[PDB]
Amino acid sequence: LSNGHTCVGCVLVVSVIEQLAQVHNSTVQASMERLCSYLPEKLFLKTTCYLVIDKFGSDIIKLLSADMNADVVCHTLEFCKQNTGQPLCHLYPLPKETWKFTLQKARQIVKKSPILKY
Amino acid sequence: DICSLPVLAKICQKIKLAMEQSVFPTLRGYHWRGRDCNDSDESVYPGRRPNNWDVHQDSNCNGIWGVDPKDGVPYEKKFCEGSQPRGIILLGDSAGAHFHISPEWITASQMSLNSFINLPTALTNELDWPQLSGATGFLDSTVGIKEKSIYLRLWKRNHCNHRDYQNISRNGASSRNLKKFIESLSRNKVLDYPAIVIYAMIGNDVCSGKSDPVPAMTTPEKLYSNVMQTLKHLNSHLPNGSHVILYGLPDGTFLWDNLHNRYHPLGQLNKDMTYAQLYSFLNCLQVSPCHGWMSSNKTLRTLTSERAEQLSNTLKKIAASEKFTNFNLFYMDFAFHEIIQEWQKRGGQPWQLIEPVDGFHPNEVALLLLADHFWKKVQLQWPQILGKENPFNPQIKQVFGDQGGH
Ligand SMILES: *[C@@H]1O[C@H](CO)[C@@H](O[C@@H]2O[C@H](CO)[C@@H](O)[C@H](O)[C@H]2NC(C)=O)[C@H](O)[C@H]1NC(C)=O
Ligand SMILES: *[C@@H]1O[C@H](CO)[C@@H](O[C@@H]2O[C@H](CO)[C@@H](O)[C@H](O)[C@H]2NC(C)=O)[C@H](O)[C@H]1NC(C)=O
Ligand SMILES: *[C@@H]1O[C@H](CO)[C@@H](O[C@@H]2O[C@H](CO)[C@@H](O)[C@H](O)[C@H]2NC(C)=O)[C@H](O)[C@H]1NC(C)=O
Ligand SMILES: CCCCCCCCCCCCCCCC(=O)O
Ligand SMILES: CCCCCCCCCCCCCC(=O)O
Ligand SMILES: CCCCCCCCCCCCCC(=O)O
Ligand SMILES: CCCCCCCCCCCC(=O)O
Ligand SMILES: [Ca+2]
Ligand SMILES: [Ca+2]
Repeated sequence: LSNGHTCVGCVLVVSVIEQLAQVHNSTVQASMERLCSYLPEKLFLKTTCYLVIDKFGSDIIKLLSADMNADVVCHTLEFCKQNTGQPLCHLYPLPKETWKFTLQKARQIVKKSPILKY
Repeated sequence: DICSLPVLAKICQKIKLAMEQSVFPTLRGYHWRGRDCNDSDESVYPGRRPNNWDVHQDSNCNGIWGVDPKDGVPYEKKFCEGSQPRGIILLGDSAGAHFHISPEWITASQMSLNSFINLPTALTNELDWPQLSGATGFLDSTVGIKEKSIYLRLWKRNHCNHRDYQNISRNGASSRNLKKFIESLSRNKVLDYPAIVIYAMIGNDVCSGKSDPVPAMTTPEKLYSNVMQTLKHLNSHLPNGSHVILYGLPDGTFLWDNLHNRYHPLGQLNKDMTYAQLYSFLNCLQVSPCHGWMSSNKTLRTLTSERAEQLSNTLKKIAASEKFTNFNLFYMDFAFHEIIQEWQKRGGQPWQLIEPVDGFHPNEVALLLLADHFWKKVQLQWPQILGKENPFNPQIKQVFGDQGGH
C-alpha cells in the first residue's frame, strides 16, 4: 500500500538514480546498476536493490528518458497518490508543461508493453 | 510504514532479526550503554558498587580490579572508594540518540562503494548514532572540535566512571510515551552508584506531522502530569544522591530562518530544491517530523514556539518546587542562541549546526556544543552534580591504561 512514506522513498531513490546518471553521464540503466554495486550485501541491501530494478527498472528508464522528473515518476508508479480534492504534493518545481498533461503523457509511456517478461 | 512494500520484505525481516540478536533490544548494545564485561553473570554490569572490592573479578566493568602487591590493598578500594563515582543516563528523543542520515548516502556527486559501508549498522540502530552523541558518545568525533561528550568528561574527571553510561532514547519519544520504554533504565537503589539523569524531551511534545498540529501539542497540564509520573518512577529506582536535570524546549524558529533559502543535499547538484521546498513537500504528505516549525506559515511557527515556551516554564516550575527523597532536581534552558554564539566565535555559520538531510535535528557539532554548555553551566552553578576530580586518575592510567576500552 502507498502512503506518505513510500512517496518520500520513491522520490529519494529516483532522484539519486537521476543524479548518478547525470554525474557519470551515463544511461539510467547503468546508473541503477552502479548504485546497486555500491551497496553492501549485508542485510540484503544489494539484493533488494536488484529486486527493485527488476520490478520497476524498465519504467523508471522509460520515464526518466522522456525527461520526466522524480515527482512525475513516483505519481505514475503510484508510490504517490493524490486523492481527488486534496492538493498536489511535489518536491521539485512543477514542470514547464502543465502537470495534468505531463502526467497523462507519463501514464501513456508506461502503458506501452513491447516486451513481456516470463 | 515503509515495510508495506513487498520488495522490501526480506530486508525488513532481516533488520528485525538483527535487532533481536543484539543481546527495544537495540538499547542494550554497547553503542547505547556500557559494555557488560561478563554476560554470563548477571551480578556483573557497569554502574554497580564493587563486589568485595573486585579483588578477583571486575564486577562493575570499569577496568579497575585486583590487589596492589606492595600493600595488599585492593586497587578499587585504594583508587575509587571516596571518589564518589556516578553514572550518566539520558532519557531522550531522536536528538539525544543523535539521529543522522549521512549526506554521503544520497548525494550522487561524491557517492562510491566507500559511502555505504556504515549503512547496515545505522539501519539496525534506527539511524541513531549514540556512540557519537553529546551525552554518551565515546568514539572519536568525526568532526573537528576538541569537545567531548558528557560521559567522557565524567570519565576524565574520575576514571572510575569508565563504561557507566546509558542512552535511553527513542526516535519519537516524548513526555507522553516515555513510560513505554523507561523500564529499559537499569539502576538499583541499593547496589548501584548514584547517577546523573538528563531528561531531554526537546521536541516531540510540540512536533507533529498532522496538517493542523496545534491540537496535537501537549498542554502544560498534561506535561506536568507526565513528568511527575516519570519522576515518581525514577525516585523508586535511583540510589540516594542522584541528580535529575530537566531540559527546556528550543525556540525552533532557527530552522526556517537559517535554512529556508539553502539547498538541500538532493538539490545541490542542479540548485533546484531548497529546504523550503522539502518542508512544503513533507507537510503536504503529513510526514514532517515537525510541521509546526518546519513550515513557511509564520503564524504556525509562532504558535509552536509559544507552546514550547509554556512547556519549558512548566519544567522550570517543577524543578523549583517539587521535592524527592533520592535525588534533587534542576532546570536548564535549551539556550540554542548561546550555542550559535559559541559556534560563531569558532568561525561557524548557524546553518552548519543542523543535520543536512532532514533539516531538523542538531548535528554532531551542535550536540557537542550543547554538552560543553551543559558542563560549564553545571560546573559553575551546581558543582555537586559532577563531583570532585579523582586524585588517583594518573595512578589509574598507569596501572590499568585504557581500562579495557569500550
Ligand atoms: C555525455 O553523454 C551525452 C549523451 O546524452 C553525449 O551527448 C550526445 O552525444 C552524441 C554523439 O555521438 C550525439 O548523438 C548527441 O547529439 C549528443 N547530445 C545529446 C543531447 O544526446 C555526450 O557525448 C557525452 N559527453 C561526454 C563528455 O562524453
Ligand atoms: C565471568 O563470570 C563467571 C561467573 O558466572 C566466572 O566463572 C567463575 O569463575 C570462578 C573462577 O574465579 C570459578 O570459581 C567459578 O566456578 C566460575 N563459575 C562458573 C559458573 O563457571 C568467570 O570467571 C567470569 N569471567 C570473567 C572474565 O569475569
Ligand atoms: C497557518 O497556520 C495557522 C495555524 O495552524 C492556521 O490557522 C488555523 O487553521 C485551522 C484550520 O486547520 C483553524 O482551526 C484555526 O482556527 C486557524 N487559526 C488561525 C489563527 O488562523 C492558518 O490557516 C494557516 N494558514 C495557511 C495559509 O495555511
Ligand atoms: C525525497 C526527499 C528527500 C528525503 C529527505 C529525508 C526526509 C527526512 C527523513 C528523516 C525525518 C524523520 C526524523 C524522525 C524524527 C522523530 O521521529 O523524532
Ligand atoms: C522506486 C522504488 C523504491 C522504493 C523503496 C525505497 C525506499 C528507500 C527509503 C525510504 C525513505 C523513507 C522516508 C521516510 O522515512 O519518511
Ligand atoms: C536502483 C535501485 C535502488 C533502490 C535502493 C533502495 C533499496 C535499498 C535501500 C532500502 C533501505 C530500506 C530499509 C528499511 O526499509 O528500513
Ligand atoms: C539511495 C539509497 C540509500 C538511501 C538510504 C537512506 C536511508 C533510507 C531511508 C531511511 C528510512 C528507513 O529506512 O525507514
Ligand atoms: Ca553481566
Ligand atoms: Ca572494578
